Amino acid sequence: ATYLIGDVHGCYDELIALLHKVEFTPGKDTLWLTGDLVARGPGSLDVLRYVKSLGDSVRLVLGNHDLHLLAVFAGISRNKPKDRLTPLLEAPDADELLNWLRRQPLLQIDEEKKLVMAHAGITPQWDLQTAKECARDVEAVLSSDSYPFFLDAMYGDMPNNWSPELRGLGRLRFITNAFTRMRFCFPNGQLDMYSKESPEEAPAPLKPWFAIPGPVAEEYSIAFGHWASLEGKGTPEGIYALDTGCCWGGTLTCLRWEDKQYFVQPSNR
Ligand SMILES: [Mn+2]
Ligand SMILES: [Mn+2]
Repeated sequence: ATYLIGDVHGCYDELIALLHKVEFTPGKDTLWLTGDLVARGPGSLDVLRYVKSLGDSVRLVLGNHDLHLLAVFAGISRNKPKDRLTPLLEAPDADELLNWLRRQPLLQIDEEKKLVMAHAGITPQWDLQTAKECARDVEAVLSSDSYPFFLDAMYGDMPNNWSPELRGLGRLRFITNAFTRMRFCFPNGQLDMYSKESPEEAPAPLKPWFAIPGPVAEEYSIAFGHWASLEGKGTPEGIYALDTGCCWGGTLTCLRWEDKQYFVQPSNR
């Protein structure tokens, strides 16, 4: 069976309880995770140890908090106490875990399931070939020996409009924002990097990225996490918003792909 789970945010106990609920069995089953494995919840260290141990039985995409963790580890960014990352950063296997994490994809595609996953979704300005190329480019910088330079370059809110002519720092910044920070778009598809509200609460003319027809969404189902204020609700057919805010006192959500059956684990917080 195929299981897709939204943002874990250090909620190790809830993750394991939910996997036990569905009797997740590596070798029979595959788990997809929307990223943001770490921060806020108490168990980021245990989450990374477990997910790394799954090997080919897990298909991960990196989220914005995973990248922030890498930036803290590399000395690029300051540690925020509320993220509760110190046990992971101080662990004797921190290097092993974080060098594995920075090698993981930004984008997962299964052609037989016609299923795409990224942390924030797929901007309507991208077709599939462009999304693949951009994921490859950023994965290449993250898996290189020079990844601290890219992590430093990644921060920024511009440019917010895709063009194949984009080059350099702006190109990498846009790619990172589209895969890991996107929520709202302007009517022309341009990213808004400020509004984090639910769609009903957003200022006009902002609309969810998935409310603008894009070429990937027309051919593929898209699973994503990230957007907790969406509460996993309000999406069109073929769009699966799996982040139901476990670390916020919400729930951890698991979707089984074969029958589109949902399983939910309440937050312990
Ligand atoms: Mn998140
Ligand atoms: Mn996120």
